[PDB]
Amino acid sequence: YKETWNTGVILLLTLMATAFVGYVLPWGQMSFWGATVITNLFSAIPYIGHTLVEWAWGGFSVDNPTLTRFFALHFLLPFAIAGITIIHLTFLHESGSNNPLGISSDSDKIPFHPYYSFKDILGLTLMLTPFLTLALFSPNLLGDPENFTPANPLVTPPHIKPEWYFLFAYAILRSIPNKLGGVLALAASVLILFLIPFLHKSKQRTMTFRPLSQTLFWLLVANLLILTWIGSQPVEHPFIIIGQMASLSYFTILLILFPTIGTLENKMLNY
Amino acid sequence: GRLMDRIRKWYYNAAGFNKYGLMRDDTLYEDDDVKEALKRLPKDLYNERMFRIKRALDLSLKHRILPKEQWVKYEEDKPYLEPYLKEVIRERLEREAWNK
Amino acid sequence: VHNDVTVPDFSAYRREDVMDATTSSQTSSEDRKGFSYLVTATACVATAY
Amino acid sequence: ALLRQAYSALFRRTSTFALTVVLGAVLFERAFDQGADAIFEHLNEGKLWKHIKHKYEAS
Amino acid sequence: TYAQTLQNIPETNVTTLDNGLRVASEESSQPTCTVGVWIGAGSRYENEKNNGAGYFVEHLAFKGTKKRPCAAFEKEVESMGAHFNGYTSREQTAFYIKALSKDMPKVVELLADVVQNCALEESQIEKERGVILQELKEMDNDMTNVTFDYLHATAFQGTALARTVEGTTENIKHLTRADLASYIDTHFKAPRMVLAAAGGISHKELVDAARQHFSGVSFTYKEDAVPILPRCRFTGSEIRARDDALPVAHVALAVEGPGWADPDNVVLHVANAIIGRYDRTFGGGKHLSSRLAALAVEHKLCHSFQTFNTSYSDTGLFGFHFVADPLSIDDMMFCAQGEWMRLCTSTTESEVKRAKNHLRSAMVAQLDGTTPVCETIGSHLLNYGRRISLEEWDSRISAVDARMVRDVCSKYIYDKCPALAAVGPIEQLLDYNRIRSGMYWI
Amino acid sequence: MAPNIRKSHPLLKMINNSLIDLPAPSNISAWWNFGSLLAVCLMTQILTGLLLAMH
Amino acid sequence: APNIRKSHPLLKMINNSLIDLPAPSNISAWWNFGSLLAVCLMTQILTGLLLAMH
Amino acid sequence: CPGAEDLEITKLPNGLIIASLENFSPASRIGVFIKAGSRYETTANLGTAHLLRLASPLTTKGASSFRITRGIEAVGGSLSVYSTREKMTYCVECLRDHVDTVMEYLLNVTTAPEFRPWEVTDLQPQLKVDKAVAFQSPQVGVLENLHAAAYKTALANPLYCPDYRIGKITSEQLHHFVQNNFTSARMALVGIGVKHSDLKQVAEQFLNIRSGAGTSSAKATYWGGEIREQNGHSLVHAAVVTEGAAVGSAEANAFSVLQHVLGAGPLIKRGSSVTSKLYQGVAKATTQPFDASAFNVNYSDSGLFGFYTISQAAHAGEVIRAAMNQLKAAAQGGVTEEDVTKAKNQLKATYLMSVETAQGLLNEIGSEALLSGTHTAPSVVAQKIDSVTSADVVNAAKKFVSGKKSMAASGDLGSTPFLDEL
Ligand code: HEM
Ligand code: HEM
Ligand code: HEM
Ligand SMILES: COC(=O)CNC(=O)CCC/C=C\NC(=O)c1ccc(Cc2ccc(I)cc2)cc1
Repeated sequence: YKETWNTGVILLLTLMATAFVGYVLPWGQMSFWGATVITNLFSAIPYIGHTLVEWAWGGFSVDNPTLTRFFALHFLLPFAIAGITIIHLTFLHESGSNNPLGISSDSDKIPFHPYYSFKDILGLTLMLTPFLTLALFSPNLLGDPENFTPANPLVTPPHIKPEWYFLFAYAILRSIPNKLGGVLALAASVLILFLIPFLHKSKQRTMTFRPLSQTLFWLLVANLLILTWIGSQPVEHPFIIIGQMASLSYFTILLILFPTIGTLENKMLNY
Repeated sequence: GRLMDRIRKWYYNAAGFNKYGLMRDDTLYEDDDVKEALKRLPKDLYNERMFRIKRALDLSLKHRILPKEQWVKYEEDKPYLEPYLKEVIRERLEREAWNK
Repeated sequence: VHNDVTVPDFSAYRREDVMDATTSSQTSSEDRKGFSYLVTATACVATAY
Repeated sequence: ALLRQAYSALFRRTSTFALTVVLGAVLFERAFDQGADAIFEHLNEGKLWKHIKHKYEAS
Repeated sequence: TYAQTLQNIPETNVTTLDNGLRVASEESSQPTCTVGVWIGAGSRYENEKNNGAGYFVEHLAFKGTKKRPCAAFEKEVESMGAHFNGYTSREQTAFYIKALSKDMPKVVELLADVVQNCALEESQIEKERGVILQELKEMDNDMTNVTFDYLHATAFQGTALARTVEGTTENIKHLTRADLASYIDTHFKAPRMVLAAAGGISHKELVDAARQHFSGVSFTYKEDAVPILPRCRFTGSEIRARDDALPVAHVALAVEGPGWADPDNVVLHVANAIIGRYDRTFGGGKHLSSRLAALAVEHKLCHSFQTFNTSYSDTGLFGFHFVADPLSIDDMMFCAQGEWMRLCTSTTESEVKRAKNHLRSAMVAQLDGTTPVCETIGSHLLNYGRRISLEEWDSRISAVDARMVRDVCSKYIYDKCPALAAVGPIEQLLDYNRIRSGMYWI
Repeated sequence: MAPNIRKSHPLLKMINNSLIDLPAPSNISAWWNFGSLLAVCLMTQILTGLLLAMH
Repeated sequence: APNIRKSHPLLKMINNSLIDLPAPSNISAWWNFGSLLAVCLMTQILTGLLLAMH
Repeated sequence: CPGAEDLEITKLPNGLIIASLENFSPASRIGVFIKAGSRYETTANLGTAHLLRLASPLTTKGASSFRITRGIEAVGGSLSVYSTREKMTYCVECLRDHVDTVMEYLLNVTTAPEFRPWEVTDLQPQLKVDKAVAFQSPQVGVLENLHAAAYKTALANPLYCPDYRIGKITSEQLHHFVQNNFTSARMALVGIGVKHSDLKQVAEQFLNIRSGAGTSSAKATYWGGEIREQNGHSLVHAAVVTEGAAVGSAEANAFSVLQHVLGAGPLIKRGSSVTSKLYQGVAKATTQPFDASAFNVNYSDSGLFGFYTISQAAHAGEVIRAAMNQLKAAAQGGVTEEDVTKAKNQLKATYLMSVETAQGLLNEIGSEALLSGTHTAPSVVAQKIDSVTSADVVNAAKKFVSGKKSMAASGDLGSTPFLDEL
């Protein structure tokens, strides 16, 4: 469902950007050094590089102007997300929801209400429990403590790692030992989602009926888990090499192993 | 030797769409060609394909499968569509190369 | 009948170059348009700036 | 005829119409700016720093 | 071979009489044949007071002469099996007879007798008056035509071309023996008439008859002069006749044509072949080669549509007419204007290769029988000023290629204010501007 | 006109045309839930967000 | 199908509410304020952010 | 460089008649005439003839619905099917240098149709349409009824699939209609602008479907009844006829002459046609606009003959009655030995002009070339025409007033008469 999907990706991208700015507001040590490293990422583009950054910071280095405009950004973006979510959902409604078996379902559909309105209220409470359980019994588990120290533009902390949801990226950016390479690898580490739709070779729609693909799929998941962990670790042996591999393997499973297994599969059904 | 055959048969039981009573061609993703083919299906063959799916869907919703004795067997699987499809495709392939 | 019907007189509003029902309107087109198009094209420049 | 030559080589092909507004505006700006600046610096003679400048610009 | 069967067709012969008449004909072997006088007359030559002469005449040209009244005329003709028919456009009237090559002479005599010694009985006119008036209450319900007239009526608006051939209701109610006379007198003159025929006739044998009945030589240079006509101004515009009570709606769009002479008309017809025409019954269906035809089918766009290249002495109309349901006029119009653009911007060598071969055989079928072959000569001499052989027509077509078309169509279509005429329950189509806007880019 | 006021109201029709009468595969699993959660998630961040931004 | 201005679930909107929108052939200038108000809003918001950024 | 030629006509073993004729026109026109039609239809498979006619563009074992249309349009060709109650005619036209290719399809269409279940059911709704257009002419509505009101079978079957059967015809039904009719012995491969040495090489080396009269047609039983259709319409159409002659049966030429003797159409635009007994005969009774003429059809094992009127509803009666009295006063020595001499030219003429249009010629050559595998020179036909006596005519006119008559109408038949009142 290409359109429903592509919007999805844009959405993800926005959320990613949104959290980034939100995180800087508290103006902690990370906030800062985070704000300093991430924006600096655009400085990888040649020509309009160093210059683009300037708007970002609103200066010649991170300072107030940055902070206030980030607050503006953060205040605004969410709404944009809510807006695109409308497009996302609106596109979806032209085709109906997909389904686990990957075959027509017209032959039997049911009203969202009360079948799914009820299924969801429950789903919501099943996820709400852990999330409250953390935010009520272990508030700081997922959060770095280094950020309890007011930003100091003079001292970058020794043990620096982004909040968990950015580790895989982090790991890849750290995998390639080149300003640009890292950036690019990064850029594509996510931008690749746009390709998934054109890398579909199986005659069937879901994996439910493709054990091969399935194994490869879970291999990818786990592959991701590692990359995350690797981001949690410092640049040293073995980690460096492990990171490097996992990245290669991430990109490869997506760009070559899926399409290749996908085809092979068909021939094994005699299509 | 009987390798390919040995293989195919395995994969077939592997994918396991039989567990749901679905023939190989029931699980085909419906692109434009397939859509077209399905419309060319003889009244009954279609009404039958229909049931099978509306029945498989009912299963997936209940989370259950068919008792062992009602599963499709690799050799008794009828490719009721493969021929109609190859024709749609062979037909299309023409229109396309002819527009040059 | 569809015969007792004729296009009224649009001379009050016609552009001078095509007011005489005996001269091809095709010679004086290049202009009639080049102009209105020049107004247009200019406005576009004004906007741009 | 200018208008005809105009309509033929410019306002006709939608592609060149645009190409004109561009190269066109360009000149317009460059020119307009000068005028207004001049019409202004003229209406305020001897009052702008650009006029007083030499009384302190040790040169 | 095609190329050769083309050059065997007997060169068409021509000779003039020192009075203005011109005689031509193509000899064959057929025992039967057709002959006729092709007058360069019509409503285009009429004025505000006499709109309806060429018609009122065409109506009495078959009710007798002074030599042999009503019965006698018909009787003598029927009794030899010949067929006498005629017509009268805006700028070309014609009277012609089909009969056995044996009666070649006796025929010409008759033709010469209608054109020159037309009866015009006062009892007959006041009778053909009530009839024309009827052929109107009827011709009025032929939308296709109610439209094409309106198209003229505003495309050439204000000029003479912009008139109905059947003429006004008032005129046909008041024309007088007198007025009819003049029309005949002032218009049916030898230097402007053409004796054409085809069949198993000898050229000499034909002309000979002419010399005998189409005599009456002239004295002053005045009589040997072809009155040149006042140009007709094209005017981009529209005329909308609404009646949501009609089943379908007819629309017709057009640009100013080039005029008979122009060698471009060839290119244009080659184009018009690319888009061709379509109509409900076409067994072709979704596989037809005409993009518009195809789309027209795919989306139930219209009951029928057609391309046309009406040509005249100095000008002409070029466009298309389609009939559709009140709820598809739009989509249709749109698809069309697009195909027009496509022409001007990306016509391919294949699109034209086919178009050519089509036009080719269309023109060949224009010469299917004696009557139509004749009509080709009557019209050729009177318009082109000679006879254009299929060998020629063909070569002129073999010349056309993509580039050619693209330039010509751009030349006559691209960004031109169009003439629009719509009839029926036409609400869905609604804007000259918007339409104008559809005359460029695509 | 229209009978019930849930299909003809240019507003109410929407909550009913996209959240109630909406046709859904009789068999979508739990992995289809995240859709909503993500929405409730957004709508919720925004609340805590303003409340926060107010200080 | 046919044109991509009436079947695109997005483009159709800008075309279904801003181009093919049927309007009385005779609304005056007191009907213009509608848009202006809109342009006014969108415009305030721009200067607004720009400002809020300082 | 070209000149004159001769008309050849071979006849293969299986019975496939081949008629050639090179007239060096820049364009050829090949065709396949066949003893087919809605005369071999049984109650159970009606209209299957009709649909078969529109099913012409449908895929064959050697060409797709697509490639057939695009392949033919690519050369500026044309493909059309023409059929009577008892004869189908498939024929393409085109330029000489292309005939080669247009043939493949002409062949494939008539010899190897696949009649795919879908292409078919997807084409049936057309019948509803194709039929609706034709019927805009009341001219055709009254003819359908006549035939059915003048017959018990075969010829009584309608030319346009009846309404009830639209959409119920099958692929099976079509097929058995081809396998059982389009057999080599009922087929004729007639062609113009072609070398007989080629129009031949095709028929034999390429044609298949075996021979045999396939399925004989139900002998035409004459009925003779009336069908009156009240429809409120402004004009009343009507045709009263009686068994006429058959095809090639000397006794026809008489009617064919008695046809012209009563006036069978106009020859002068907006005319009065005095050489028309019938016409003139009616004008001397009616005051308002009307029209009447001589009806005449010749079928292999039967035929019809009479007159056809059209008039305002109020005068409908007298106009028809006058149509009769004018036929009696004609069946009783009121035919000048000279009227007969005239109708002979009109007939010699009409015929002769029908050979002008390539289409008109390919039809004369064909009909003959299929019903006998012969071709009667134009001087022989004109001979069998004047070989008519004033008696044969006065008799034709008599064979009418005695036998059982069949009638057909349509319109406000409020003041129109019944058959039993003539
Ligand atoms: C704020 C962003 C997002 C929100 C709140 C959101 C919400 C939704 C909702 C409500 C659904 C329907 C129910 C469901 O199937 O879960 C949906 C469907 C879907 N979304 Fe998202 N979405 C978001 C992000 C994305 C992203 C990042 C992707 C992936 C690039 C994506 C891809 C899809 C797709 C493919 C579907 C189809 C569902 C199906 O398979 O039936 N969405 N989304
Ligand atoms: C788009 C969904 C949202 C996401 C993903 C998000 C995420 C975050 C993050 C990562 C932080 C830093 C939290 C921390 O200090 O540990 C934050 C802070 C903040 N966000 Fe949001 N936020 C969202 C929406 C908003 C909105 C809509 C507002 C209100 C316009 C808002 C207002 C703030 C404020 C005031 C802070 C600073 C105070 C604080 O750090 O607690 N946020 N947000
Ligand atoms: C809804 C349309 C808007 C109206 C009617 C409006 C009106 C105003 C008014 C009355 C003021 C005080 C102006 C003054 O100091 O003289 C103001 C200030 C301000 N507005 Fe807005 N505003 C609008 C939208 C916004 C938006 C969308 C933002 C950005 C979220 C914004 C940001 C600001 C800022 C930063 C100030 C304070 C600085 C200043 O006073 O110049 N405004 N606005
Ligand atoms: C939640 O915020 C954070 O975790 C930000 N804080 C930090 O990254 C703290 C440490 C700063 C140092 C290095 N960071 C990175 O190299 C880094 C690299 C990539 C990303 C992902 C990301 C990219 C663009 C964009 I736009 C967003 C994300 C995020 C961080």
